[PDB]
Amino acid sequence: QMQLEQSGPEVKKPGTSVKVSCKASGFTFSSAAVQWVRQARGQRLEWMGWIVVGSGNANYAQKFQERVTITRDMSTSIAYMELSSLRSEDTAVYYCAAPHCNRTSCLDGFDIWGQGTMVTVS
Amino acid sequence: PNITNLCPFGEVFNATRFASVYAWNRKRISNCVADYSVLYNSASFSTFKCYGVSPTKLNDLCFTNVYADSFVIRGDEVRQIAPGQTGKIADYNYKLPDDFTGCVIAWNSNNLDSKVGGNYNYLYRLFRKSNLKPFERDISTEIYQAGSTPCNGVEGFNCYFPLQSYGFQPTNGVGYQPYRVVVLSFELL
Amino acid sequence: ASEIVLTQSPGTLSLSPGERATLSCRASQSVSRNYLAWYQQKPGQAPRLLIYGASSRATGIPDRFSGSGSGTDFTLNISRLEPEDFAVYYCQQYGSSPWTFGQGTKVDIK
Ligand SMILES: *[C@@H]1O[C@H](CO)[C@@H](O[C@@H]2O[C@H](CO)[C@@H](O)[C@H](O)[C@H]2NC(C)=O)[C@H](O)[C@H]1NC(C)=O
Repeated sequence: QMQLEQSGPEVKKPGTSVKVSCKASGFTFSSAAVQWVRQARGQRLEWMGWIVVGSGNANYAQKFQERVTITRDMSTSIAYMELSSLRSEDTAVYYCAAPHCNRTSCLDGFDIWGQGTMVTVS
Repeated sequence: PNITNLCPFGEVFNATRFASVYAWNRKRISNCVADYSVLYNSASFSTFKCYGVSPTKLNDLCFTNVYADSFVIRGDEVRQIAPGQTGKIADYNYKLPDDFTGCVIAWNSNNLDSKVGGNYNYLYRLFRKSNLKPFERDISTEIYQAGSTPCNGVEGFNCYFPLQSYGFQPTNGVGYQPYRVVVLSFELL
Repeated sequence: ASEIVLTQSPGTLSLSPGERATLSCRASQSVSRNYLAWYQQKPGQAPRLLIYGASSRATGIPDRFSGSGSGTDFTLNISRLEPEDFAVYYCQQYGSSPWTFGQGTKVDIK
């Protein structure tokens, strides 16, 4: 069994900040990497950033550079993302993607996919 | 006889700079008279463990050659300098034998190395293809590869840099403060 | 300007059951180390990995799915589309930052 389970719904007033978690189990999380994807209702997909777990070194798109914070916690094996200055455009569904790897190496592709957490801006 | 010609241990314990853990410094010691009683009974030490010889048995026995190994590591990782332990420092950086005959020493060096504003002088190795052999060493900084696909000379999705920095700061936690560790080995042939 | 912008050729595609079909996902430059992958999504569901490297097949993917590609040009083929195979498709490139998707493509039963 390999799984990536997310926290679930969040509802925030406009102008505030939101935080999301996803929890990983079933693989050597110390070697893998995580990628964050965001989806609006019938509006395709939007890549925003990627992080390497072993080092914490993160890279962000320019559009989401100043608004997105990506963090990991190895002792509990948790992925954290924080978005500030919420806009009406931010009513969407978020995904975190990661492969499965043994200690030695990785699958060279992303197959462990979460279920999706919805963030609503009232 | 009149005792003279003492060993240079002070040149090791008191020094200007200390090498990184993945490039641990090694010195040979021979043809000198050492006084381990001073080191054992000095009050400036925090972890003093000897394996194979008691502290007085150190003064009793004589050996052929001595090896001194020096590096610096963080607080919680001092536990890994002992036979039959696991951890990234032990597995990929520095490994002791399962029948070790020597002594392990570690003491806090908060003020010496944790300069204000953060430091970037010390590094440790994060990835490798195989476990380190006893006393094996490696300095090559080739781009680490995961996966079947070949890796170019550029970092990327499964191409990673095999070294990482310690973010030492004087305002850090109790266990993230620095520690200087010295390992002494005695061989009799 | 953006580094790489992807493009999926087919639009809304309608097929009789089991009719062979082909899709193409091309680009402006050559993706470094051949990083293109295909994902499959359904309404009210999360995507699943289909093919990585435009050639390799993932665990659980039947023999009826095939792909190929090189440089600027990649393609995907399905011969006998089961009724469960009709969903939305997406192609992604993760060679050099920033990684980007396509515009998607919908497959429906004729
Ligand atoms: C490192 O050098 C210091 C001197 O700079 C040594 O400290 C002296 O040690 C003797 C013997 O214990 C004491 O009588 C002195 O009072 C100490 N002086 C000071 C100023 O502390 C120290 O022993 C050296 N360390 C080692 C391991 O050789």
